Amino acid sequence: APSRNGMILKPHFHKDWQRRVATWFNQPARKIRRRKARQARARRIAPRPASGPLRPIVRCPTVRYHTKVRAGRGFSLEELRVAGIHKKVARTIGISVDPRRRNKSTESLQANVQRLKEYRSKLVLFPRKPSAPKKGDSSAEELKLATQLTGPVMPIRNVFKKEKARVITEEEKNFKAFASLRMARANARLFGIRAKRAKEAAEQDVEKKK
Amino acid sequence: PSRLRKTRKLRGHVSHGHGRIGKHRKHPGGRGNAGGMHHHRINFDKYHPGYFGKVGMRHYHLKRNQSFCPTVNLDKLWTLVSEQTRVNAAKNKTGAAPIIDVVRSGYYKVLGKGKLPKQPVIVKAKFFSRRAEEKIKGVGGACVLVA
RNA sequence: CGCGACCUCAGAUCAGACGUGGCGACCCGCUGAAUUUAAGCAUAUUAGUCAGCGGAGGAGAAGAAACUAACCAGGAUUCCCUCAGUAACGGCGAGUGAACAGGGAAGAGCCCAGCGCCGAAUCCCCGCCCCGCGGCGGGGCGCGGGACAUGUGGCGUACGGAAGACCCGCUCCCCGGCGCCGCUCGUGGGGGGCCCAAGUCCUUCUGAUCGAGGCCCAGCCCGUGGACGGUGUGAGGCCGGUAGCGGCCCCCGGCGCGCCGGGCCCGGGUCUUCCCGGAGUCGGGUUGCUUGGGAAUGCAGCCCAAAGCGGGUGGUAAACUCCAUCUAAGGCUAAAUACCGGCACGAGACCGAUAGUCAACAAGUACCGUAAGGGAAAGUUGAAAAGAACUUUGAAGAGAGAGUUCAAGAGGGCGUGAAACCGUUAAGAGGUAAACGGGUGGGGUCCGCGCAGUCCGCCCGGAGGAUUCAACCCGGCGGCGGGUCCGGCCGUGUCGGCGGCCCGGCGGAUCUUUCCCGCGCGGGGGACCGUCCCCCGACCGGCGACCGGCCGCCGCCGGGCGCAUUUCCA
RNA sequence: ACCCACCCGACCCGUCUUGAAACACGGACCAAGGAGUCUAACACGUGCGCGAGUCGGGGGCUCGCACGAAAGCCGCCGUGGCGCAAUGAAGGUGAAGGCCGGCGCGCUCGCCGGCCGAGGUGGGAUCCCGAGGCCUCUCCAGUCCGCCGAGGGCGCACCACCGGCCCGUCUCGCCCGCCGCGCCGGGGAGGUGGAGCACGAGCGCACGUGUUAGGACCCGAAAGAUGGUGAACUAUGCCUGGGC
RNA sequence: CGAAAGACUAAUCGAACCAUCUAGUAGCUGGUUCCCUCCGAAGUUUCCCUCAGGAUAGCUGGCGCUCUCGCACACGCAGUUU
RNA sequence: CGGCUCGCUGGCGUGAGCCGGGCGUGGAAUGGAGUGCCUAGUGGGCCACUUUUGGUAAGCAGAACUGGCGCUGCGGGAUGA
RNA sequence: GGAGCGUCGGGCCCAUACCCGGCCGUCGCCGGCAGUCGAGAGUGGACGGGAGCGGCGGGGGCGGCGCGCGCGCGCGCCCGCCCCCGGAGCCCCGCGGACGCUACGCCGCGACGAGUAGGAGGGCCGCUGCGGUGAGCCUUGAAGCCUAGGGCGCGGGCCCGGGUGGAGCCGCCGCAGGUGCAGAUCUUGGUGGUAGUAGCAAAUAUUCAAACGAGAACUUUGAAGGCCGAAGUGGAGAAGGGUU
RNA sequence: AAGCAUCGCGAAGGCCCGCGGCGGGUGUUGACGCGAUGUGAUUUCUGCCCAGUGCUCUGAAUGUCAAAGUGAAGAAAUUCA
RNA sequence: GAAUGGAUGAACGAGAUUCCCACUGUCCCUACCUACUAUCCAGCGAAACCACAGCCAAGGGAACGGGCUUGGCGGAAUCAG
RNA sequence: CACGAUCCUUCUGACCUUUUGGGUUUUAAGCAGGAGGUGUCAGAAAAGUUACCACAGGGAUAACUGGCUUGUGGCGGCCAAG
RNA sequence: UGUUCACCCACUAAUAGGGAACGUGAGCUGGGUUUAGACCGUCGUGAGACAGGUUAGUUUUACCCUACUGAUGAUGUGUUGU
Ligand SMILES: [Mg+2]
Ligand SMILES: [Mg+2]
Ligand SMILES: [Mg+2]
Ligand SMILES: [Mg+2]
Ligand SMILES: [Mg+2]
Ligand SMILES: [Mg+2]
Ligand SMILES: [Mg+2]
Ligand SMILES: [Mg+2]
Ligand SMILES: [Mg+2]
Ligand SMILES: [Mg+2]
Ligand SMILES: [Mg+2]
Ligand SMILES: [Mg+2]
Ligand SMILES: [Mg+2]
Ligand SMILES: [Mg+2]
Ligand SMILES: [Mg+2]
Ligand SMILES: [Mg+2]
Ligand SMILES: [Mg+2]
Ligand SMILES: [Mg+2]
Ligand SMILES: [Mg+2]
Ligand SMILES: [Mg+2]
Ligand SMILES: [Mg+2]
Ligand SMILES: [Mg+2]
Ligand SMILES: [Mg+2]
Ligand SMILES: [Mg+2]
Ligand SMILES: [Mg+2]
Ligand SMILES: [Mg+2]
Ligand SMILES: [Mg+2]
Ligand SMILES: [Mg+2]
Ligand SMILES: [Mg+2]
Ligand SMILES: [Mg+2]
Ligand SMILES: [Mg+2]
Ligand SMILES: [Mg+2]
Ligand SMILES: [Mg+2]
Ligand SMILES: [Mg+2]
Ligand SMILES: [Mg+2]
Ligand SMILES: [Mg+2]
Ligand SMILES: [Mg+2]
Ligand SMILES: [Mg+2]
Ligand SMILES: [Mg+2]
Ligand SMILES: [Mg+2]
Ligand SMILES: [Mg+2]
Ligand SMILES: [Mg+2]
Ligand SMILES: [Mg+2]
Ligand SMILES: [Mg+2]
Ligand SMILES: [Mg+2]
Ligand SMILES: [Mg+2]
Ligand SMILES: [Mg+2]
Ligand SMILES: [Mg+2]
Ligand SMILES: [Mg+2]
Ligand SMILES: [Mg+2]
Ligand SMILES: [Mg+2]
Ligand SMILES: [Mg+2]
Ligand SMILES: [Mg+2]
Ligand SMILES: [Mg+2]
Ligand SMILES: [Mg+2]
Ligand SMILES: [Mg+2]
Ligand SMILES: [Mg+2]
Ligand SMILES: [Mg+2]
Ligand SMILES: [Mg+2]
Ligand SMILES: [Mg+2]
Ligand SMILES: [Mg+2]
Ligand SMILES: [Mg+2]
Ligand SMILES: [Mg+2]
Ligand SMILES: [Mg+2]
Ligand SMILES: [Mg+2]
Ligand SMILES: [Mg+2]
Ligand SMILES: [Mg+2]
Ligand SMILES: [Mg+2]
Ligand SMILES: [Mg+2]
Ligand SMILES: [Mg+2]
Ligand SMILES: [Mg+2]
Ligand SMILES: [Mg+2]
Ligand SMILES: [Mg+2]
Ligand SMILES: [Mg+2]
Ligand SMILES: [Mg+2]
Ligand SMILES: [Mg+2]
Ligand SMILES: [Mg+2]
Ligand SMILES: [Mg+2]
Ligand SMILES: [Mg+2]
Repeated sequence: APSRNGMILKPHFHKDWQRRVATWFNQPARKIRRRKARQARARRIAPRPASGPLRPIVRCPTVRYHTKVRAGRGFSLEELRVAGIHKKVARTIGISVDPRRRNKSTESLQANVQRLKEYRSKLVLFPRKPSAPKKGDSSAEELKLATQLTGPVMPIRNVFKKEKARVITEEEKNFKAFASLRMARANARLFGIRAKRAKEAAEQDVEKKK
Repeated sequence: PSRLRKTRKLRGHVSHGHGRIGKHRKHPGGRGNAGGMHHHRINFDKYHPGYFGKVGMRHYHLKRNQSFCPTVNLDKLWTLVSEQTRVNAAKNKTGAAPIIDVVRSGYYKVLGKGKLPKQPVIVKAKFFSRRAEEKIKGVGGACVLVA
């Protein structure tokens, strides 16, 4: 029974919730377990990056996130092809590869290409035997580092470009932004019906002849 | 702290602060928000006017990120930039006016509340209000739409 | 009316395999209520929940888009945070109620059918040899059987693939064994075994001490060890342990090198010619259930029943139209995740024998019920049994002495031993049931006294005895306070050095790519601004932030001062 | 405080009840047990930290955890939450005004330069100014120190009122704008709806009270559902025996 | 199951027993544990398938805040009266 | 008193709203006021004076006004809400 | 000839009401005190010239704002001074300040004090466990238990003595709760009164002797008297029991 | 309870069980039978009522009556016939 | 009031009534006798129930008190009833 | 005095909004005002019976007694026309 | 006649009226009301109903206190008896 002003509120404790309460006394032991596991994998994959493979730069979907940039899942096939890395092989040198990524814009492609280029430059391929064949790097770049890379390999930093203080040309001052948006809105709204009226008018002009 | 709670003081007293005429029975109203329309009607219709009944349009698969459009007022537009843009300007003597990309700092619309200081600015934003535009023009600046 | 192929079907204690039940915390597949809420109740809710049935594994399920989206776009599953108590559902009431994006944990991707090419190039079982044999395997050799063309194997699967011509660059990957080397993170992987510091030192309590005091520095000794337990009380040093990149011994794992036996002639780009997708399935109607899914989210039965620039999706039914996006009707897949059952450990601001599990004990026991099922109570002598020899009364149970024990005023259901209740002993009372509140009195019990309690403390006066100083200086030490801020250290506000500025660093959407390095961007310089530090002078708050001299005062020690002082005592 | 005496007073507690010593119920006696809890959500109050921010989770980095499942740190420091902006069913829109001078006919309308910059009335703790006293051991001069202070001012917070601005909505009206001159877009005046603005007050944590959802202060039904055990009693059928 | 009494179905029958769902729900009985100190009610309102109950006003408490001046120098308010 | 504003109202004037000055105890008696949040219990009542409806009446039923009891002992009414 | 009734006197009796006083608490005082003069307070103090018994020659007001303990004064000698608390000696002392001052302390004046349901505050009230802390306590005796012993507190309670007991336990500051019982026809265990009471009454029956034996109404043997009266109180089985 | 009297059924049936079955009981049955009701030996009777509620018989001569199917317009959902 | 059966009816009934004969302690109206109890003892030995308890009259009171007020009064411990 | 909320339905209204990747058209959904009704009229959708009965409670409430009352019943006066 | 009440017969001196929880169920009885079985009538579609009739249908405990009835005793009087 409610009493004089409050939030008319609906708690969801009508099911047998105490049968399904999930406590969190694990979490410390969990965190430790995860960190132990993590340290094991690092030790197994000896001079490899603990991180895992190198992953692509990617824009977030939707108007909201839009401006940000993330790690993606793996490098697209078009990107690998441009870099000159055979798709089956890329996985063996520590390059993530999805083949589900389309590639719409050239701007995203080239930046990702640049990534793989950079990676190949700063990567130290050990030879299969200790007796060295082609590709495998020199024994100098080997002794100086069989080192792991702590943290994500070649990390992504969502970065901005500075603009120098301009002067504002008279034309720029002149721009009627708010108004411009409103117009554009209405043109989008009305584009379809305007087009229909035009089609009707053209039909009337042709109908006048016959 | 049980130590600090009430029931410690009520030891001894029979009814335990619930009165002996009407008792602390189990559920005298009805459980929860029962009786909004009958018998708790007054409460609901002098502290929650508008609870009952439908209104407006349904909208089935709403997704909030489409309608994402955070706002910033002119009031504190210069707060976006480091003071030394606002300082190196009101100086300089070129009539330069620095750029304030609003979208970088996490706002899409530039609304019109507040006095802007007499000091030109190029403001890059996704949308503007009418008044917010007019103010910037009067300061001696330029609105810049951006996708 | 034979004999022979195959096809479909039988029978065998035929040869050799497998399945059957259990457990069930977690997991998958069905099935599926009603108490309950709505203040009534029927839809709703409880709830796809309990009960029911099935099937698993160390995890399961899920999983490599017929996906999200509508962006400048993301890109298997699972898990956490968030989205969100939101969009939505709902006698639009009660109530219910997701997803995408974003950030993390983890991260792994693949294989068929088909379409095609390759003398079935494939598989299973026999039998003989060499190795290997406690997870039946390798190699060889058999006109030895069968499976298979109603389709086995290699290539190949939408990320495209195949086959060709010439551009390029060159040739290690796997397993069956047999060895051998480095014992390979809780800092020598796993298991097992056996080991490893220092007081029983002096006194003294005690039934017994692990107590109390002492012991070349809180006392002795060790301390990478002062966790815990045991031992006749409370123990770092009595014993087990504890600590330690401590030791030794076994076994086992895992990885490193060598030899052998086999397999294995395994690329990439560039141009051409070909090749390409899972049907009673989708989709539609429908009825029923289900969902937040609303003119149908998902799953069903029934009826209809496809296509191939098709098909699906694009959260309001439909037609027309452009766009976007996946490729369904076959399959495998570790990881983060779950875990009130199991085995084996660790811990606790929990409980402490009517508690905590039903169960600290011969507890799922005794006992009850035809049966399904129900289901208890019940811990403690003492350090040690030293558990009462012997005498005596009694048919004996029971006593009386004696004895053990620190104690039986601990005697085998025995630690402590409350209350109700009862026996007795002592005192006091007693015809209005008792008991009670207030007020006195009488009697008892002990408790404080006094064999004067005249209680002390200052100061003073007297008369007796008593040692040494106060006062005064001198020498030393220590402390206080003071200003001259006197001299120097110390720091606040200001000004001067632009002096640290590069020998002062960080920060910055300030600038410059005249610079440097790496690839218009990143890193580093280089300017600039903000902030933090040296040099000396001046003014001022001269601040408990300190030193040094000087002054004045105080105190202590040591000298002197012998008695009109000096305390003591009665 | 143990007992006894006497005078005066004095009915048995708990409870529901207008009313209990009640011919109302519970209660022979003693021991031990025994009932407002925890979680979540909200609200207001209070304490602390930071403040247009705040925040900590979740995760990660630091240890074999003796004490640690702590403590510390993190361009994760902020993905994100809450807050900093509302209002409309929605498409959407989105909180400034004044003054001065000039130019358009100042047209209480439209455009261009300068200055001030969150309006005003009343009331407001409090600050500020202050005529004037009031003396000083003398007659006057006369700086210093107060005490009071009539009278006048700036006026926090807060309240009341009047203006103003934003969003919805209506009524009436006249002008502007351009890549797209259009069933385009933008304004004005006056009403009226808003959980609005009008120089910010939140966020986190902790404690309290209250209200809920949960076993929900403790004990209490008659019922309802699911799955199982029974015809050794008894009901009735059948089979096979016995008896009068 | 009943030659019918709602009889009988293991001392149980107008729906057996056992376990679970289950701590089922109760506007209704009963109970609800120490001390002192200060304040101290209500049984009336409207609404309710409401009349042994809730809601809402009222009456209570708590926390406060804003001012006032016995600091020779007061405004406002009242279960009065004029 | 003096003056400004009006799109209201109007032969001129009204009426309202604004500024700017000029004037102080304006019946008795009493008392410090104002204001905002959280908020429990309660929502069976009964009794007496006077008024009063139903009823022959009632220790009956039902209203008004105040005061009681309920929540409250104490003196008196022997006894007693 | 009231101890009756009506009218009236004096006198006296006593409530928790009224008055005065004590003590406890609560509320209120812009309450006081971090160390100062001062009781209708209505000033204090430089400092300069000019001077001195002058003063400020204002109301039957009955008076407050001015007057008779001095202003200048006694000493040094008309001139100088009118001096310093490390010393005026103090009723006021501004040079420094409690015996007092855990400022959550201490102190002073008033007023007031019923209370169910209910609310709030304070508990050096009480229970159990944790972080701190008491160079705490304890076999030279902890907890618990008992006590016609001594005390404290309004009270919750607490402290001491004696006894018993035989191993652990407490004070303070914080934190935490499965934290306080007379009741619930409460739960479990124990004990009363009832009470040496109701009762040990269905189916005819016993008696004498001996034996054994500590002991005989009841065992056994003998004797006598009785019953069951072959549809048996006889002799055998079934089921059920399970060693009888 | 005998006796009386009604009713259904000729087996792909009546009546009835069952979650389901080319399932089962009556039924190893066939109207002198099986099933469903009433009344209640014998004797003697058993009147009237088919309006009501039941049950049943007939059925293109026919009001309504669903899903499908048929036509209709519509771009289609569709609506109308 | 007519197989919701009406009217009848020998035989039968631990069925329901009424009267008569006989018989009787059913009664007038009670008495006596027997057995087993109760009773007393030895031995053994429960329970229900219990706020405290236990003499009355009247009063008032929740309108019938053991307790309260005012009166009457009150004498251990028990036995069978 | 002569009348009626949410939800649903229906009608009317605007060159109105949405119908979700975009556009045209149907359709549907919105926004604003009427109407379809809840007479238990602040608004559930609802018939009996129980003597076979059950449970929670109630002296808030009947069926006795006892209280008050005494209309009615019973008993008794006054007055005095007869 | 279950009756209270009623009526009648008979006797009588008279066959007056009442109260005590409408005295009196651990005093009885249980005939009647007033469970369950059944019958009839009326009512009800029906289950069922009927201050309409009928028949069949468990009447517990005293040993406590008091009261009363009887029975031992009690304090006093030195003890004892008369
Ligand atoms: Mg990772
Ligand atoms: Mg109380
Ligand atoms: Mg309360
Ligand atoms: Mg109560
Ligand atoms: Mg209540
Ligand atoms: Mg009530
Ligand atoms: Mg199995
Ligand atoms: Mg309900
Ligand atoms: Mg309910
Ligand atoms: Mg119900
Ligand atoms: Mg559901
Ligand atoms: Mg289950
Ligand atoms: Mg799997
Ligand atoms: Mg697949
Ligand atoms: Mg996803
Ligand atoms: Mg949120
Ligand atoms: Mg649900
Ligand atoms: Mg093939
Ligand atoms: Mg030990
Ligand atoms: Mg030890
Ligand atoms: Mg050792
Ligand atoms: Mg559902
Ligand atoms: Mg659509
Ligand atoms: Mg799978
Ligand atoms: Mg025990
Ligand atoms: Mg026990
Ligand atoms: Mg136990
Ligand atoms: Mg115990
Ligand atoms: Mg025990
Ligand atoms: Mg014991
Ligand atoms: Mg014990
Ligand atoms: Mg002892
Ligand atoms: Mg002992
Ligand atoms: Mg013990
Ligand atoms: Mg003992
Ligand atoms: Mg005794
Ligand atoms: Mg005696
Ligand atoms: Mg009472
Ligand atoms: Mg009574
Ligand atoms: Mg009761
Ligand atoms: Mg009782
Ligand atoms: Mg207890
Ligand atoms: Mg707060
Ligand atoms: Mg609240
Ligand atoms: Mg609760
Ligand atoms: Mg229950
Ligand atoms: Mg039900
Ligand atoms: Mg019956
Ligand atoms: Mg409960
Ligand atoms: Mg109720
Ligand atoms: Mg009640
Ligand atoms: Mg009444
Ligand atoms: Mg009351
Ligand atoms: Mg009080
Ligand atoms: Mg011991
Ligand atoms: Mg606890
Ligand atoms: Mg108790
Ligand atoms: Mg006897
Ligand atoms: Mg015989
Ligand atoms: Mg025999
Ligand atoms: Mg026999
Ligand atoms: Mg018939
Ligand atoms: Mg007939
Ligand atoms: Mg008919
Ligand atoms: Mg008839
Ligand atoms: Mg008839
Ligand atoms: Mg009584
Ligand atoms: Mg489309
Ligand atoms: Mg009946
Ligand atoms: Mg009846
Ligand atoms: Mg009952
Ligand atoms: Mg009553
Ligand atoms: Mg009566
Ligand atoms: Mg009677
Ligand atoms: Mg009687
Ligand atoms: Mg009786
Ligand atoms: Mg009878
Ligand atoms: Mg009957
Ligand atoms: Mg007897």
